Amino acid sequence: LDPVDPNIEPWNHPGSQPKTASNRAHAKKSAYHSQVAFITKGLGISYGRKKRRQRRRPSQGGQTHQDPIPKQPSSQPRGDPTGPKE
Repeated sequence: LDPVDPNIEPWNHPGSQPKTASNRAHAKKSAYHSQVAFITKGLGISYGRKKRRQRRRPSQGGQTHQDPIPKQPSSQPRGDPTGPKE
């Protein structure tokens, strides 16, 4: 764990599943503030998060983040074609 930053940097949504949630709407948010398998296991449940564990809040690249840029897509509507976020 905590290799580069998270385990595999799974902070990238298709903009058509975790955002649309019509395809699932349950395991995505799974009642744990989301965060997926990032720098620590538990998925931000309560191991002792630090918020800056991403070290790339202002960095995306058509990544479609969730905790670092929940304010806006800032990459889907003007970068990678996620789905309906264009």
